[PDB]
Amino acid sequence: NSASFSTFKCYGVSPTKLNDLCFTNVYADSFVIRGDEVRQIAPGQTGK
Amino acid sequence: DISTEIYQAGSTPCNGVEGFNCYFPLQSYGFQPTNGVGYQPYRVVVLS
Repeated sequence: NSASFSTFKCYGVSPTKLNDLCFTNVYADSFVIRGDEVRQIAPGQTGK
Repeated sequence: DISTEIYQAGSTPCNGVEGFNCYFPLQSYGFQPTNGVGYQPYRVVVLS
């Protein structure tokens, strides 16, 4: 419900519903990605 | 349901034109012969 984020996409569960199911062991880590892969980065990549 | 109504995904409501946290509920399937199994569409007929 913040006004500082534009793109929110989720597959495991709807972000709205969080009281019923409870997340466990959530981790955040910084990575290095260039500016040319703004939307070309996704899980399961078999390119160069 | 047949309506191209932008979803009010975010807390702030948006009307007329999609704005912040406003997304189109409908997207299609990227069908491709190279697409892996499971993603392939199955035609279903339901009789009542």
